[PDB]
Amino acid sequence: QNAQALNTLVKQLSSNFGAISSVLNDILSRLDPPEAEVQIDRLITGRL
Amino acid sequence: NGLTVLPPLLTDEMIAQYTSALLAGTITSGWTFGAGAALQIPFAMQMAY
Amino acid sequence: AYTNSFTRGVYYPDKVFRSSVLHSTQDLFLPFFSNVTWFHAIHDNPVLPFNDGVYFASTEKSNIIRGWIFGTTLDSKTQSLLIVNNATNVVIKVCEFQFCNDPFLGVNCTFEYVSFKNLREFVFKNIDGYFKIYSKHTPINLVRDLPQGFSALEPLVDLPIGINITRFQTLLALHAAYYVGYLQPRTFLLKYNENGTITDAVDCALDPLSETKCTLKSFTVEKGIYQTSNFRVQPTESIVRFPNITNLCPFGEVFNATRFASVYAWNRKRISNCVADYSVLYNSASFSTFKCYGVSPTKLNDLCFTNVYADSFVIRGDEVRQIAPGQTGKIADYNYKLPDDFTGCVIAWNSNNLDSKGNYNYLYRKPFERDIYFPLQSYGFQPTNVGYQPYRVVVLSFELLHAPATVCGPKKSTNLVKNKCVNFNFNGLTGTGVLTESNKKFLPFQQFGRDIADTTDAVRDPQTLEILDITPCSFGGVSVITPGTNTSNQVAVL
Amino acid sequence: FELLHAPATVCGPKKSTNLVKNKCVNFNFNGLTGTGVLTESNKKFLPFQQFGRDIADTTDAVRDPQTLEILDITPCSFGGVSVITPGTNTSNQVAVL
Ligand SMILES: *[C@@H]1O[C@H](CO)[C@@H](O)[C@H](O)[C@H]1NC(C)=O
Ligand SMILES: *[C@@H]1O[C@H](CO)[C@@H](O)[C@H](O)[C@H]1NC(C)=O
Ligand SMILES: *[C@@H]1O[C@H](CO)[C@@H](O)[C@H](O)[C@H]1NC(C)=O
Ligand SMILES: *[C@@H]1O[C@H](CO)[C@@H](O)[C@H](O)[C@H]1NC(C)=O
Ligand SMILES: *[C@@H]1O[C@H](CO)[C@@H](O)[C@H](O)[C@H]1NC(C)=O
Ligand SMILES: *[C@@H]1O[C@H](CO)[C@@H](O)[C@H](O)[C@H]1NC(C)=O
Ligand SMILES: *[C@@H]1O[C@H](CO)[C@@H](O)[C@H](O)[C@H]1NC(C)=O
Ligand SMILES: *[C@@H]1O[C@H](CO)[C@@H](O)[C@H](O)[C@H]1NC(C)=O
Repeated sequence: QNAQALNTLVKQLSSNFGAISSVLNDILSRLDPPEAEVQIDRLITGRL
Repeated sequence: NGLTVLPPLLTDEMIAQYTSALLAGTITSGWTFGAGAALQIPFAMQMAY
Repeated sequence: AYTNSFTRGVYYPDKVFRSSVLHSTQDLFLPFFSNVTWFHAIHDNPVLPFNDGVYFASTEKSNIIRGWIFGTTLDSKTQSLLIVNNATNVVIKVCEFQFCNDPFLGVNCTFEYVSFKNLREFVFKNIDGYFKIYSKHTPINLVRDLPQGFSALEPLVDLPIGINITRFQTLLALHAAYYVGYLQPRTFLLKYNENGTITDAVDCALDPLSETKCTLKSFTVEKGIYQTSNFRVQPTESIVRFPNITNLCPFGEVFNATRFASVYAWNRKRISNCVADYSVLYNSASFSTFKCYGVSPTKLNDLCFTNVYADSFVIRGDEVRQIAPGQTGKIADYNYKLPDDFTGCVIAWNSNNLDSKGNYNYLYRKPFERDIYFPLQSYGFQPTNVGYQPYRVVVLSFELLHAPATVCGPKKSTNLVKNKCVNFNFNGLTGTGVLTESNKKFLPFQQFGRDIADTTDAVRDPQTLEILDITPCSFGGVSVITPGTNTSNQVAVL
Repeated sequence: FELLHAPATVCGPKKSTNLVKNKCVNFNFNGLTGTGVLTESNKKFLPFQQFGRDIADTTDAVRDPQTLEILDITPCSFGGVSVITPGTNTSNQVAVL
């Protein structure tokens, strides 16, 4: 059960949660802050 | 990702020492070691009780 | 000469009243127990750096220090803030003053104002053009050095000077030592008492017990082990890798073409195996619009693509708005459709001085479909027709899927360093970790590997086709083993 | 425009009213609004301080912009209301707590 809980938690990092990408660095390397922040907030809400 | 695992305070060896103590107590002194001092008793007599 | 800053150089950070509370704040404070440069005025008024900001302090017996100069050159070539206190009149000016080769006082202006035994502490910082002054005067009985102790400074003045300050100098009265300490972005815990006066402080980055007081929001710490921080190793240098190709991408052949195609039969040119400098297209003033839906236009220089396609055709001016993801209309739906997940930029300019005559060669009628009483209609473009003028539009479609990148912009590569923690960039893909040799057999078509978290596991070096493993630099929780502060201030760190 | 909570030098076109103490009022101090009882206080604001704050970042006290005295703000009395009742199969009489 504990292994499953951790594996689930890690797999969630691959989710977009409405963002253009699950990868945080790919958002930052592509968008200027005024737009990057929106995409990041979507990931923060999902990951939090 | 920031996911780590902490070790237990009591290692497997330490747990083994505790079960050994509890077992040695049970065998050589019955229940007396639980209440107070471990009071040796012939095992057959312990079983009689 | 240098001295110990101790616990001096904390100020009331805001005009908010607080009391009996252990509040915590981040501002440009003097770091606790750091060194400050010690200057003398016996039998010493150099120009010092201002950096991100300055704590200043001085000790007096006869009011020798009477002023300050702030600016970049301090020589009448730029505006320089001047503060002077002569007898009972404080004078503040921001003129392009002509200062002496060695400014002292004997015993295009935008602003003017006119109003050891003594320690006078000040804080100077220059945030978005505002010169903020905090200060505190207190009686002392000490000649040798700064007194040890704590008492916070109120804000007094805030001058909207708009001056770029990089250097400063003091002004002495000649017939009083002073100290200069650099402010840094250090978080503090501040003990507001019943009167609301800050009576104690704890710099967060001083030492592991101070981290523990910052983490527990308490000036007293109980006996235990406390997880104050996470230790993470930092990178040393960056590594930038791109295919070592010098061919330039033929954008001129798209944008400066003799003739554009009609929108019913739009052209699609493939751009590949080249260096794409997008600064030219972005900086050029010839474009009426340059709107990006995919990525920001200034990131295009670092980022690179598997392929880039240029969709080239002529439309009427008022229809420019329809070439975008999420749009509908007679053009967006009938003759030229983009994906609603389209990645890229739509660039357009009028051709009123080139295609217009009338010019009847332009005809109009799924995403990227070319559809080669009729549905077919055309325009007669004339130079006398703005919204009815022809526009040349080029849509740049970018494929960013993680695969070998053929289009990479004008950025020079660096050498690659193995077995060291580094900030890497492989074909626009960035991250931080240790690049090592690997035994991961990537297939010839594979460029990147991935882990369970979708993070990069390994990469193929774009210049030399070898596989490098990416393992994040060693990290872990810190913890501070401490007896109670009633027993000791000594601590040990895990 | 700088809206940081600090003494206001430029205020919008609007007439002031008299201030009433020890009563529940709807107040507006330099554009800062809320509801509460304004009372005399012993909170020694420093000369540069205009507003005080609580843990929740709500306003704790204010300095009156016309007369520089400090007023405490205590939110107007409130509380849960409970109804004590025998079942309605016995009586429709209730008591209120
Ligand atoms: C302060 O200066 C002394 C030399 O007087 C030096 O040993 C010490 O490391 C310096 N400390 C800092 C934090 O710069
Ligand atoms: C202080 O300097 C000003 C010039 O900046 C001068 O006019 C004034 O007389 C001086 N001192 C006093 C005490 O007035
Ligand atoms: C004042 O600023 C202007 C720039 O608008 C400059 O041309 C002029 O020389 C400056 N005045 C002096 C005395 O340097
Ligand atoms: C506050 O000020 C009073 C004097 O008004 C003083 O007696 C007291 O020690 C100070 N400290 C407190 C109570 O915060
Ligand atoms: C088109 O030609 C102009 C010169 O008239 C040049 O400045 C511009 O950069 C060219 N456009 C492209 C995409 O090369
Ligand atoms: C990088 O340069 C080397 C020569 O040092 C060459 O052999 C190799 O093919 C180049 N790589 C790419 C991707 O063009
Ligand atoms: C408000 O009016 C009084 C006179 O009744 C005056 O003394 C006071 O300074 C004024 N306050 C402000 C902030 O101007
Ligand atoms: C509750 O009221 C109903 C009438 O609607 C009655 O028939 C029933 O007996 C009552 N029960 C009790 C416990 O009073």
